[PDB]
Amino acid sequence: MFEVPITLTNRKFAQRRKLKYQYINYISRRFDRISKSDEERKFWKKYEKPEKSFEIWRTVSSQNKQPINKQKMTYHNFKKIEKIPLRKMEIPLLHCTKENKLYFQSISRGLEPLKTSTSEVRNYRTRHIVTLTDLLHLNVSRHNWSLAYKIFATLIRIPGVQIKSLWGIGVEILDNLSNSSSGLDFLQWMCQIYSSKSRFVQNINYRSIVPPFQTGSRTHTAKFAITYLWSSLINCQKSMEPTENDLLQELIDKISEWVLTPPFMEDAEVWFIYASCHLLKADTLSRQFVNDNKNNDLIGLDRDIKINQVIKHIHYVRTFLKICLDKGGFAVPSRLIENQLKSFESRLY
Amino acid sequence: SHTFAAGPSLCCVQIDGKIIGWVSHEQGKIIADTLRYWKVEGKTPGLPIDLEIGYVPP
Repeated sequence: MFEVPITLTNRKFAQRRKLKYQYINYISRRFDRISKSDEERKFWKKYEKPEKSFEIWRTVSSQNKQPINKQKMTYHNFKKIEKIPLRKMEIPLLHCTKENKLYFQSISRGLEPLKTSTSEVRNYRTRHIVTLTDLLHLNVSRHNWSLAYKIFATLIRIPGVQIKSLWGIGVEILDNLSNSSSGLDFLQWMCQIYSSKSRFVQNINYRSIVPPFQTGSRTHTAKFAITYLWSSLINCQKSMEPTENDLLQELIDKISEWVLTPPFMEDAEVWFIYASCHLLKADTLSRQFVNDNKNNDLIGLDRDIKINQVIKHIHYVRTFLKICLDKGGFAVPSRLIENQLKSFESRLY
Repeated sequence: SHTFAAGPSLCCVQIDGKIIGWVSHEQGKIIADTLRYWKVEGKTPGLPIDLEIGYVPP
């Protein structure tokens, strides 16, 4: 039942997509006229590519560009547009297999296929892989840690894994695996596995990797690289302030290497997550110099070199939170962080 | 701005080539010595141990 690790047996699906598009450019062309392989690339050039996310969700409040289009659909008017594209789909419909003739005659009637293409492929290698992908998803849906990674560990040794669920079940399985590994390692191995510092979107028929859940290093954030930083700050928090340390610095220098290109380059949590790691580094230093005036009765301890190191940092953080707002970052509820930071300043006094 | 006097007849206090004020040469020496005292001390946070205090007496 679940999402499979592999390029989709490219055989009938590629010619079903010819007939689908070729009809859509034919029927649409005559809608454009009434208003007054390559076809598939032209269909996407007529509706653009998919930004770095999922569904071109964007507000729902700005432009009230009125659509009352007058329903404009008189059964009689639809069959005027349709009567000629269907006879031009029969030319290519004849050269197509008997299975693809009716598949086209089903989708051109508006029927949808209850025939999951991944419910017929009969290829040994593929065969199993569907069993393993479903096995591991039914095992994390009951938290079976000792069996879920056995299935996970075998699923990647078989030639059919594109990061895919490997990066999305390979991390939790390591959070649920109380034993060996911190999705982190696996997360940092992924980051190096798919930097994709190259800005590639659009162009060709992404039909092998179409999930904003692997890819990027162009603009479109990688979400395993954002999860690597988020899991890393949460891995820094646990049992700090409750020279072998370094981690909150390691994370300050592992974003420093970035400082925009693709990540710096693109805004948000990149900036925000960085400030948040930085804000935590300011609190720890107020604790390590907090309780009952620093530790206790005063400091005499050479004025307060430690207050100046912290005020520099508080002033720096406020710069990172501000540039993350300015550059269009909707992520941060500024009111709460500023109140927290000022009430914390009041601990440093 | 307030001294409004200038000459080798008067001590000029300058910081990094920013002339900030004037005093008597006697106060020149008083300042040089009391300043060095607050430098070796730890009580003048506006006063880093490593400030170099050029006194040139008359």
